[PDB]
Amino acid sequence: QNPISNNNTATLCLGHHAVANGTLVKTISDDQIEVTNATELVQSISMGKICNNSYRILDGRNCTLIDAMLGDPHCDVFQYENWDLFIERSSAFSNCYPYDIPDYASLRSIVASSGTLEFTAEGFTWTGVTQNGRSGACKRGSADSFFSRLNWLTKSGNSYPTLNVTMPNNKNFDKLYIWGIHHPSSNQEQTKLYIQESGRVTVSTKRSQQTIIPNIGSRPWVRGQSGRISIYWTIVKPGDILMINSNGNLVAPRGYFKLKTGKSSVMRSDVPIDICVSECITPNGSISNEKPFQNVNKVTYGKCPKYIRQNTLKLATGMRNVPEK
Amino acid sequence: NNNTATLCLGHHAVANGTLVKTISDDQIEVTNATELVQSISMGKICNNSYRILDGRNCTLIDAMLGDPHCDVFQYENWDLFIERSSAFSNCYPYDIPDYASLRSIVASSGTLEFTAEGFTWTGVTQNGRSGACKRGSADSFFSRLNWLTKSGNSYPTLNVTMPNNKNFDKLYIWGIHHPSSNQEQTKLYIQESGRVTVSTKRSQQTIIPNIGSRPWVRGQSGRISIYWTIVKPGDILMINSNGNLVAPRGYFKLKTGKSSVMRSDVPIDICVSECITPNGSISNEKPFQNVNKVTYGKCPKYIRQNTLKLATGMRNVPEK
Amino acid sequence: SQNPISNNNTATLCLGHHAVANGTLVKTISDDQIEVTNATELVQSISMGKICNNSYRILDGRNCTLIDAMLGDPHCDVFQYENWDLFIERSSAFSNCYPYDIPDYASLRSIVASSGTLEFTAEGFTWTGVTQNGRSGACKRGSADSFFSRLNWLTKSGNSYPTLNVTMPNNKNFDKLYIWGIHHPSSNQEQTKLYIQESGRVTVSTKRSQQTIIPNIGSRPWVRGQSGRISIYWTIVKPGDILMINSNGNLVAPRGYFKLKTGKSSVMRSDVPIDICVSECITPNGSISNEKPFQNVNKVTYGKCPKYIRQNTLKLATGMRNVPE
Amino acid sequence: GIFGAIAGFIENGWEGMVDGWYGFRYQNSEGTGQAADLKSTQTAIDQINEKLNRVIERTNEKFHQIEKEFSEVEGRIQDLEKYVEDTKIDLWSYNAELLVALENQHTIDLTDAEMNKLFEKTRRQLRENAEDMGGGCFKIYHKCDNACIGSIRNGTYDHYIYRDEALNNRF
Amino acid sequence: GIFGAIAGFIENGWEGMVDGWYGFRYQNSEGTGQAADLKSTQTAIDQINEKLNRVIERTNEKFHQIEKEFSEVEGRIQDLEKYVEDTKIDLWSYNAELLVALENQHTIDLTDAEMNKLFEKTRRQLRENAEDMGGGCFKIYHKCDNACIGSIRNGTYDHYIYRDEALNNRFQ
Amino acid sequence: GIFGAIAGFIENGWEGMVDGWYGFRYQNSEGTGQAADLKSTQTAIDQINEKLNRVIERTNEKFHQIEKEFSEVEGRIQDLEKYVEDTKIDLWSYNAELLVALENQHTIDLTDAEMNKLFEKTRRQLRENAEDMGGGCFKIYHKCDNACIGSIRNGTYDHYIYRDEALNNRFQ
Ligand SMILES: *[C@@H]1O[C@H](CO)[C@@H](O[C@@H]2O[C@H](CO)[C@@H](O[C@@H]3O[C@H](CO[C@H]4O[C@H](CO)[C@@H](O)[C@H](O)[C@@H]4O)[C@@H](O)[C@H](O[C@H]4O[C@H](CO)[C@@H](O)[C@H](O)[C@@H]4O)[C@@H]3O)[C@H](O)[C@H]2NC(C)=O)[C@H](O)[C@H]1NC(C)=O
Ligand SMILES: *[C@@H]1O[C@H](CO)[C@@H](O[C@@H]2O[C@H](CO)[C@@H](O[C@@H]3O[C@H](CO[C@H]4O[C@H](CO)[C@@H](O)[C@H](O)[C@@H]4O)[C@@H](O)[C@H](O[C@H]4O[C@H](CO)[C@@H](O)[C@H](O)[C@@H]4O)[C@@H]3O)[C@H](O)[C@H]2NC(C)=O)[C@H](O)[C@H]1NC(C)=O
Ligand SMILES: *[C@@H]1O[C@H](CO)[C@@H](O[C@@H]2O[C@H](CO)[C@@H](O[C@@H]3O[C@H](CO[C@H]4O[C@H](CO)[C@@H](O)[C@H](O)[C@@H]4O)[C@@H](O)[C@H](O[C@H]4O[C@H](CO)[C@@H](O)[C@H](O)[C@@H]4O)[C@@H]3O)[C@H](O)[C@H]2NC(C)=O)[C@H](O)[C@H]1NC(C)=O
Ligand SMILES: CC(=O)N[C@@H]1[C@@H](O[C@@H]2O[C@@H](C)[C@@H](O)[C@@H](O)[C@@H]2O)[C@H](O[C@@H]2O[C@H](CO)[C@H](O)[C@H](O[C@]3(C(=O)O)C[C@H](O)[C@@H](NC(C)=O)[C@H]([C@H](O)[C@H](O)CO)O3)[C@H]2O)[C@@H](CO)O[C@H]1O
Ligand SMILES: CC(=O)N[C@@H]1[C@@H](O[C@@H]2O[C@@H](C)[C@@H](O)[C@@H](O)[C@@H]2O)[C@H](O[C@@H]2O[C@H](CO)[C@H](O)[C@H](O[C@]3(C(=O)O)C[C@H](O)[C@@H](NC(C)=O)[C@H]([C@H](O)[C@H](O)CO)O3)[C@H]2O)[C@@H](CO)O[C@H]1O
Ligand SMILES: CC(=O)N[C@@H]1[C@@H](O[C@@H]2O[C@H](C)[C@@H](O)[C@@H](O)[C@@H]2O)[C@H](O[C@@H]2O[C@H](CO)[C@H](O)[C@H](O[C@]3(C(=O)O)C[C@H](O)[C@@H](NC(C)=O)[C@H]([C@H](O)[C@H](O)CO)O3)[C@H]2O)[C@@H](CO)O[C@H]1O
Ligand SMILES: *[C@@H]1O[C@H](CO)[C@@H](O[C@@H]2O[C@H](CO)[C@@H](O[C@@H]3O[C@H](CO)[C@@H](O)[C@H](O)[C@@H]3O)[C@H](O)[C@H]2NC(C)=O)[C@H](O)[C@H]1NC(C)=O
Ligand SMILES: *[C@@H]1O[C@H](CO[C@H]2O[C@@H](C)[C@@H](O)[C@@H](O)[C@@H]2O)[C@@H](O[C@@H]2O[C@H](CO)[C@@H](O)[C@H](O)[C@H]2NC(C)=O)[C@H](O)[C@H]1NC(C)=O
Ligand SMILES: *[C@@H]1O[C@H](CO[C@H]2O[C@@H](C)[C@@H](O)[C@@H](O)[C@@H]2O)[C@@H](O[C@@H]2O[C@H](CO)[C@@H](O)[C@H](O)[C@H]2NC(C)=O)[C@H](O)[C@H]1NC(C)=O
Ligand SMILES: *[C@@H]1O[C@H](CO)[C@@H](O[C@@H]2O[C@H](CO)[C@@H](O)[C@H](O)[C@H]2NC(C)=O)[C@H](O)[C@H]1NC(C)=O
Ligand SMILES: *[C@@H]1O[C@H](CO)[C@@H](O[C@@H]2O[C@H](CO)[C@@H](O)[C@H](O)[C@H]2NC(C)=O)[C@H](O)[C@H]1NC(C)=O
Ligand SMILES: *[C@@H]1O[C@H](CO[C@H]2O[C@@H](C)[C@@H](O)[C@@H](O)[C@@H]2O)[C@@H](O)[C@H](O)[C@H]1NC(C)=O
Ligand SMILES: *[C@@H]1O[C@H](CO)[C@@H](O)[C@H](O)[C@H]1NC(C)=O
Repeated sequence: QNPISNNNTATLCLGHHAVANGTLVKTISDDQIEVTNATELVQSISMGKICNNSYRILDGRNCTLIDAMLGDPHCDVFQYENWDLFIERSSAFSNCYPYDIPDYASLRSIVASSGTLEFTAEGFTWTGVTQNGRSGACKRGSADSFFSRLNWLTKSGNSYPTLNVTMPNNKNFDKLYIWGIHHPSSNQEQTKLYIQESGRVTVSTKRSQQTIIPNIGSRPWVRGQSGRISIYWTIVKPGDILMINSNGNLVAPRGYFKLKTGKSSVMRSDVPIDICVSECITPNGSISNEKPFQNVNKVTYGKCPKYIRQNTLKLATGMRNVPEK
Repeated sequence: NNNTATLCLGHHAVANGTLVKTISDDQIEVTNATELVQSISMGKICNNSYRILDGRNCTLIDAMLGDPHCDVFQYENWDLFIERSSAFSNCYPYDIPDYASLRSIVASSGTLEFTAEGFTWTGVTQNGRSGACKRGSADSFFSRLNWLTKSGNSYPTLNVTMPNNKNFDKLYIWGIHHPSSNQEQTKLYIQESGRVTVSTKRSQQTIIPNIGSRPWVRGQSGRISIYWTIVKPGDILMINSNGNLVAPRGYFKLKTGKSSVMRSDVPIDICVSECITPNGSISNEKPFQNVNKVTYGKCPKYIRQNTLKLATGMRNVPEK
Repeated sequence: SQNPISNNNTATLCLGHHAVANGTLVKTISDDQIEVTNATELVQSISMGKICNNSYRILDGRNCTLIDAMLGDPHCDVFQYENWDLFIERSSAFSNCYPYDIPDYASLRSIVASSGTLEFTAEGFTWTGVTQNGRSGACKRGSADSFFSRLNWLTKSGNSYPTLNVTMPNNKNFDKLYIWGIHHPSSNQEQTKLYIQESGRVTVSTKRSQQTIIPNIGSRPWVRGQSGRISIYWTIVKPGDILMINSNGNLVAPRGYFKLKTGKSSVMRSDVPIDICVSECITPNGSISNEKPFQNVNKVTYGKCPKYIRQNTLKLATGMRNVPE
Repeated sequence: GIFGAIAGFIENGWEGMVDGWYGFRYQNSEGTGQAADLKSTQTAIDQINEKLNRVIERTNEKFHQIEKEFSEVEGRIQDLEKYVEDTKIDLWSYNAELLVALENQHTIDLTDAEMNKLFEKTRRQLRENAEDMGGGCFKIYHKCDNACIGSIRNGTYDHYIYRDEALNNRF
Repeated sequence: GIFGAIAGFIENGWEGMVDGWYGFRYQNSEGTGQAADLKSTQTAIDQINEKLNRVIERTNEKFHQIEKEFSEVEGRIQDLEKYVEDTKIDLWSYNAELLVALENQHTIDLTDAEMNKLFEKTRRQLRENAEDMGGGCFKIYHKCDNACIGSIRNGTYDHYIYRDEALNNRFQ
Repeated sequence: GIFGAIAGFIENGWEGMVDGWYGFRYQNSEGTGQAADLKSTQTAIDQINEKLNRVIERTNEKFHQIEKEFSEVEGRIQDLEKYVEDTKIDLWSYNAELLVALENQHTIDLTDAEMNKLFEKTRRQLRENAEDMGGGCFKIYHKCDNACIGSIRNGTYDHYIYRDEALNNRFQ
């Protein structure tokens, strides 16, 4: 009751700090509660550009990975390339002979993962047939041309004999063989190019085979051609053999691609490639990977935060904030 | 005593508590709890929130092709299509490579909006009919397909073109006919060997007939194979054939939909619900359900457990 | 206090907890490392080294693949009418008959393995106008030339190979599995020698489905003396449904159906020996104990198994914090 | 409980208390009485009420998906579809089981805490004027009518008024 | 620990105590003694005894599944099989890590709480007859033979019998 | 908070404390004063510092995966690709929501606990020389200069030498 504290007494108070401007977080007890400090755990901002200093980034510009492979004339700059990540632009196009690839997606996946377009030419013998067939739909500069990695075979004189060739794999790695079949526009065209009325391609190893018939009919003009080619691949394993038997319509390989078990891939984006630092890439550009989570894109490559729906998650980095007065 | 007082502290309890599970305890009694799993359905599909289409005796495919007993389904659209287990085909015997994919694409689109197109077929007989596909007690055929045959003693190489000048994808359903003998082949189509090539700029499909007897279905030993082609805005459909063509009559409108198809046998009636399972509609009050893994709509998550009790009150400690 | 000898009119009562000399470190939400009185390992990372034969019914494939045993390869004859919970395929297994391929091999293997039996009933087929039981020098059974015990090679009889047209109703109450095939000759001479026709064809049909295959004349890699091949297909006939087979050449007929059950069975690739012990979980590295909730041995498991995780160790405290003296 | 108030140093709960979750019973010179404590009760309810909404989001729409029931036998591609659905269900069934137990452990702990706090708040108010009898009761060592008990209840009890009476009675 | 008993006001554990997790030691006229407290020990063990069984099941029986190792490069569908499996493993690996960390945290928390509860139980019985010295020890300000200690340990201690002696000893 | 210290019996926090998270304020014949407690601050900080690293694996590389965007409708294979990815994303979103909620809950409770523990550590030291005023303050009942407050702060306060004075001021 005495206003002046005693000399024989003292007061001791215990307390904790508080800051002027707190910040709201969520707990198990509270929708919102104010803490002294907190951290953002979700990355929502990308750099707007793809950094090319950590991984080898290859800009495909006007070319799809597949076109670069086959040897589409306007993709000639991509010969023997290798990458960690290949960028396919939306504006990309094809400018050679019209084609399709049954299971296109798989072949793209395989090559993208391999991470290389190393190509060794092999000396196949095509006894008794015309080689290096070309088209006006596939201009190499001024000249009619064809896919650089493919060999369009036709009759010589008045015949097209039964082709039967072999190619053994005496190397320490898997060979990838890209080959195809041609589909003419009419029976008249079929017998004009191949003599036989029913073409036939058989490609085989010791324990596997693929057998294809050509398709005949009128189709829409693509760069002046109603004919088409279908693409096929074959993996020959070390110790195995490659065999090709055909009585017509064969679009022959020129050699093989080296297959690797790599860490590579392919990504679709229209975002510019630029010098900077980053170990994680998305279609929206490189992103920082300090934060455990990211809200930028479900498609990622490299050392990436996990993608989640939420644009923000706040983690308390301090105590409940109870301001003065 | 008058120089003292007693102040006691306490908490409430109930005579009738309920058992819950914690990290510390297998079973512990609390004052009050709540069920987190919906394990009972309404026994019926409610058709008030989503547009629900009863397929009755028809599958989605049969309704699309235009099976006679499915003619009531022409120009329909849905949020959810209900295929009954007792559905049946009743037209020409057919098969479809990648049935599941076509069905899935159509169901998702959520509409059967069809638009006839003037295909000129020079030198062939149109509107071929069958005894397997009776409509009005007479021979007929799929309403959306045009079965072509020889005219006189001729079936000339058909070559037609049909451009997509619209701002959407066109879906074409066409097909090929497989006759049961070589006489049948040459009787209907003249040529010993048939061929159908259907193409756009970005694709091509060529199908050859297989001659031979298949098992007797509604009289017929022949068969028909269905195929589909999507034509994009700016693209162009082309059909080339020298026999065995089962021509389309037009196109279906494809659209990015939030629609699906479901298998069920339960009745459909008016009621309030925003979640649908094969066993009927279910209440979405709870976060989980044990009714069915097949759901559509705003649905609780399916889990293995049939019960999870969430404590909503303190530990219950009844009076001595 | 002090007083060396404590007073009779007072007492001391201390409360405390136990401790062990050798503690063990665990991880919590608060601490990277903290010492507790005891902990248990929750990750199983040691196998038994062998497959236990006592809990589940294990079947050793020895040097036969499940598909060979089903086809009826001579060196697989011991496997006739066998059933299993788990079939073990060995890495050293081989085929010893006519060189073949099965498109979607993966699917047929999985259908049979899951069924869990090789129950095969013969059926009375009528092959009017052809020779039956075609044999090969690449498929030796006993001493004589032989063939897959479950398939029936058909060739020309006399001057002609007539159009085959055979039925077989399923009047039972279970799904029937028919295995059939088609032959690819190496040359044109061989085609007409064996089947007369320039072109073979096989159409197998039920009421609801059909399958047509065309052969493909041509040389494949020399395998056990043969450049020809066979391609194996299957058809499942439902109850009430009916099988039909049509061919004007190249048919490798069925002899009967396999019974199809919805089994709780499988097939696994492993090289470890099978031995006497009781265990309820099986991995390619052998059987493992199932007393721990998690395992790190193999992602491939069968039976009552702990869940596969990437971590090789996880300690769960089974005691209070250990504070030594 | 980790605080050991409920099912601890408080022997049992009261069935006769309907107006609150926590409260007071008393005997003084004016008889006995019972009162409920609202701040404690509200803190409890506020934390418990719709607590799952903090972790589990408001049920969202799902439309076309994948087939989950099969009439035919297909193998590889069907195997995958089955495995995908099975993995999904098993993970969610785990999420559900863990969530409920965590949430329940939390509800038990927080309701025990409120009781412990209510005891401590009272004790501090009484200072040296009362002793803990165990069982969650205080012996109050001074004459203490209903209006004096009221001051304790609403937290305006001034111990300096009774200190000398109390300390006299205690020693 | 959040209660700050173990590795807090209790300095260290007792390796000497083999028949319990929590207990007493005492010194008085009759000598020195030690005894375990079975209630608080049992509560601790019951909560800790295979506490995983409460959220995760022993093992699940699984039969035919998908392939998980491949010899040929196939592409699209193989990609998917690998991805599906990888996702599963990553998710369960996260579940495992979180669960253990949570369970461990909960084990330490609960065992500290027991120590704290037993100390409070004792404080309350003793009333004004005893003072907390720190280290989890009480000075009992009255003659207190083994019989009297026993009464504390079985919760039947009657503070009223000793209050006068106790109070006289405390304030002199 | 479950201990009832922070935003409990301690009314508010001290903005003018920048040298620690917990501490003391005092008044005696030499004036007023403020001092941080570093052991309390440190215990809290260590538990909070990079606390996620204890449950989340150091971000690892992911290379070639499945396709997640499609330009054409394909049906069955694409449905599964889409379903698998949608499933993975939803599960991780849940993990994230729950982890943050739990971690935050833990942060409140542990810092609240430290406050409480520091209080009880001080009470124990003081024995019968001080009373609890409420508001987290102690009234010490003996002459108590800066050097004496210091001995409380660093844990070396000896109650025995002040006891007689303290009991006399408390009870007369
Ligand atoms: C089955 O039916 C299909 C579809 O109708 C036929 O395919 C068409 O065939 C005709 C015949 O040649 C093609 O017509 C040609 O078009 C060329 C390209 O046109 C460009 O420019 C026009 C501008 O109007 C655009 O419409 C178009 O998109 C292109 O940008 C022209 O170069 C040709 O013109 C030339 O015509 C004569 C000779 O025909 C020359 O002497 C002239 O100098 C002139 O340059 C020509 O008109 C048409 O493009 C094809 N369309 C498609 C979609 O393929 C098949 O022929 C038919 N098959 C059978 C067996 O009957
Ligand atoms: C290749 O081999 C196959 C199989 O042998 C042949 O296919 C059979 O073809 C014959 C006709 O050529 C079919 O015969 C018809 O069977 C119908 C079956 O439906 C009945 O099913 C059962 C039969 O017990 C019953 O529940 C009930 O009776 C059903 O009606 C009959 O309905 C038909 O009967 C009608 O015609 C007969 C004349 O034969 C008259 O009595 C009446 O008018 C009656 O309405 C008919 O008999 C047989 O179904 C075919 N079987 C299969 C499995 O397809 C192929 O013909 C052969 N191919 C070649 C090129 O030779
Ligand atoms: C299309 O082109 C392909 C490839 O060029 C041809 O395929 C080859 O055809 C020849 C002749 O038919 C095959 O020759 C055969 O080889 C057998 C195995 O040879 C390998 O293994 C043995 C192991 O002991 C080695 O000695 C040898 O170096 C090889 O590595 C041999 O067993 C046969 O040779 C002879 O064996 C006995 C010896 O006791 C003799 O008595 C016989 O005369 C016998 O001929 C056998 O001739 C060769 O293997 C084929 N290679 C492949 C990869 O298939 C196609 O024939 C061709 N087709 C057409 C239509 O032109
Ligand atoms: C009015 C008319 O019919 N003129 C004849 C030419 O046909 C027409 O004109 C040409 C310029 C094209 O526009 C044709 O589409 C059109 O019908 C005809 O030229 C040849 O036409 C054929 C098809 O009728 C074919 O397109 C030829 O094109 C090449 C090409 O450039 O791609 C020539 C290549 O060397 C050849 N490659 C080979 C054989 O490996 C290809 C190949 O035949 C097709 O890609 C296979 O589908 O075609 C074109 O030269 C000409 C008859 O040869 O006479 C004109 O009077
Ligand atoms: C015992 C006998 O030969 N009876 C003759 C009838 O054939 C028999 O009965 C029919 C229903 C089938 O089961 C036959 O296998 C059986 O032999 C014959 O009926 C006609 O048979 C022919 C067989 O060549 C054919 O199936 C006819 O089918 C139609 C049909 O109903 O669908 C008639 C349609 O007009 C026709 N459509 C066309 C031409 O566009 C179709 C079509 O040709 C096939 O579906 C193509 O695969 O067939 C059937 O009427 C009867 C009349 O000739 O004479 C009996 O003596
Ligand atoms: C050295 C030489 O020129 N020898 C021939 C010999 O040809 C060889 O055949 C053996 C098997 C291989 O080494 C070949 O590379 C080599 O060309 C003739 O043998 C016949 O050759 C046939 C090739 O046209 C067949 O391979 C045939 O094989 C059998 C077999 O062993 O299985 C006989 C069997 O009855 C038959 N099965 C039937 C009818 O059902 C079967 C099939 O016809 C084919 O496999 C179908 O693709 O083949 C073999 O006998 C020999 C016979 O005239 O002549 C020597 O001069
Ligand atoms: C509080 O009281 C209610 C109502 O009396 C209790 O609910 C009852 O609990 C029993 C089991 O404890 C239930 O029995 C079970 O269901 C059926 C009974 O026919 C049987 O098939 C099962 O084997 C099982 O025994 C009973 O259904 C249920 N009654 C009602 C009306 O819901 C509740 O258990 C009490 N809780 C406590 C903690 O005392
Ligand atoms: C805190 O309580 C006191 C006294 O006890 C009261 O408790 C209240 C919760 C309520 O039940 C009340 O009826 C009961 O008396 C309050 O002081 C009393 O206030 C009333 C009028 O409200 C007066 O008539 C009394 O004279 C007075 N008592 C005394 C001894 O003066 C007090 O108002 C209350 N404080 C607050 C802040 O609410
Ligand atoms: C609680 O203990 C008291 C006495 O303390 C005993 O504690 C035991 C653990 C024992 O080993 C020993 O340390 C000590 O004797 C019990 O009261 C005693 O028990 C009987 C009653 O018939 C008599 O023989 C004693 O005279 C009596 N002592 C006193 C002081 O009353 C008591 O029974 C026990 N209570 C319970 C509920 O178990
Ligand atoms: C399957 O193939 C052959 C039998 O044709 C076995 O080969 C024998 O292997 C044993 C030891 O493994 C050795 O005696 C010889 O190397 C082989 N003997 C003969 C006569 O060929 C092979 O072992 C079988 N595989 C398995 C797993 O049993
Ligand atoms: C596992 O499989 C079976 C029973 O499931 C047993 O096979 C016996 O193996 C021994 C080898 O020690 C052989 O001598 C016997 O002939 C086999 N028995 C029969 C009935 O065929 C055996 O228990 C296990 N296999 C082993 C140990 O190899
Ligand atoms: C503990 O304090 C003892 C005395 O109090 C001191 O407080 C400090 C803040 C100091 O700066 C002076 O004001 C006082 O002397 C001191 O003598 C002991 O040395 C201290 N204990 C330890 C272990 O260092
Ligand atoms: C602890 O373990 C080690 C053996 O690794 C041993 O040297 C030491 O003596 C052990 N001590 C006790 C008390 O168990």
